[PDB]
Amino acid sequence: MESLLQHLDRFSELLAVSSTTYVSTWDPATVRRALQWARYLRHIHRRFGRHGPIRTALERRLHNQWRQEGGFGRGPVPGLANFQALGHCDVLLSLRLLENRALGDAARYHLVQQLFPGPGVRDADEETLQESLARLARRRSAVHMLRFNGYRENPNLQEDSLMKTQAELLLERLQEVGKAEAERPARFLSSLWERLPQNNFLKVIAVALLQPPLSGEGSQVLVHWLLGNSEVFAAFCRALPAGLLTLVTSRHPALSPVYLGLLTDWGQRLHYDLQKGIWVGTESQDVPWEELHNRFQSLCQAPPPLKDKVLTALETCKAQDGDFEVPGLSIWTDLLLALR
Amino acid sequence: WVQLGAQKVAISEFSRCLELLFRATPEEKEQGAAFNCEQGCKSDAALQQLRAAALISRGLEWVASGQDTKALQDFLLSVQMCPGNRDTYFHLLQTLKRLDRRDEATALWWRLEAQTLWSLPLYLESYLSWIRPSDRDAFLEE
Ligand SMILES: [Zn+2]
Repeated sequence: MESLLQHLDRFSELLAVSSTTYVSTWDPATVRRALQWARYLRHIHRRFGRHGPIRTALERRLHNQWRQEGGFGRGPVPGLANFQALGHCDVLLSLRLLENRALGDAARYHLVQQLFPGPGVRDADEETLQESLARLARRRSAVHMLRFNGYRENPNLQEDSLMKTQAELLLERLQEVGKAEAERPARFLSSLWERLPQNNFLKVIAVALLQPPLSGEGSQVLVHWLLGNSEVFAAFCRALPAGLLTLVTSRHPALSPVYLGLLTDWGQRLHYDLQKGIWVGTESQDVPWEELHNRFQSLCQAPPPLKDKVLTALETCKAQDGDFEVPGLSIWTDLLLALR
Repeated sequence: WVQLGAQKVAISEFSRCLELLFRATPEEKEQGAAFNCEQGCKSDAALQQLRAAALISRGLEWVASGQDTKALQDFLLSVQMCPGNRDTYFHLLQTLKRLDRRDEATALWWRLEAQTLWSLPLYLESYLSWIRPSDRDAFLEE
């Protein structure tokens, strides 16, 4: 049990330095030692990797490693990301050494000769490293070929295949932080928000809010994070399309009263011009009539639990601004007229 | 309805008039389908004077209700529409003298003196003579 800690952390240090350009002192001995250690970890993962204290100990070690590093400053080093990557650690190491230009000639030769010995060893009991890399090359080729011959960006994002993949990764990555309980998930998400591209991230959150559970604590965390952070939710509802927000809001009733409140504030900063029969905003970043109509139409074309909510929120905002029944006076009368 | 004291339904009717005035053309002489008014219910002068009339009659109700910004929008639009009636300018400048006197007022004074009846219908002539205030020129030389 304790024997595996010094094995795994040492291997992780060796792995992390694998990608780094200090390779001068390396030799066949170092490479042989690396790959036999990696075989040992891949053997552990097979033997007693499931349903024991050892699995959870290794997960504690891995996730504690990935949060003590954090991903700030001195190095945004990946590391082996999770316990499943224990079963293919050797492949990571080999790939990193093949990408390191700074590798020495004899090390390179010994490496590649140990990865790809040839068909001298066509008969093997354990799925070896050569087969693993071949299967990887096939998959990478398959992915390229499907992406550029048959794939289409589906408009119903929740049914897309990229967004669904990113989403499942995010959910798994939140589950591990939850089990760790070291730092709160909201801090990870806030750091992500600064770090990576916002437009992409928001579509991904939207999509992860709708994937059914597989262990919905993941979605349960993101709703709390969003309701806590108003600024992101201002761009959440603003950037995405209509039906996605509608399905999100119908799935999570806690997002409904704020969303209508966001829309209710965007109408109020419009002004009607008599010459062109169109509501418009003063500032350029004020939502147009067409987009706002689309949002309310999607909300009305929804389950009954939300239809009455939006309808009452519109009537109460109409009567608040004079209970007119004629256009040119109230954006809310004009909405309710256009819905029918 | 104004003379009977009903702000809401008054503004309703003025808004209905305005919608029909901007979202439709009376001078649709594409298809000669009937008997029609040759002169009275075609004149662009009648159209602009009538636009202005309805804008003013709406703005005065906004003033009564305490919505001077909307009133300003209507009066400004009437000035943009018919710059040679001066009832527009009187109402607009009274509002600007209430809210933000100096610069905008003089900016429109200069417009008036840059500017300085043909064949209108009588229902429009008489409507304007009814709504206009007696203290127009007295206020406009102030
Ligand atoms: Zn006529």
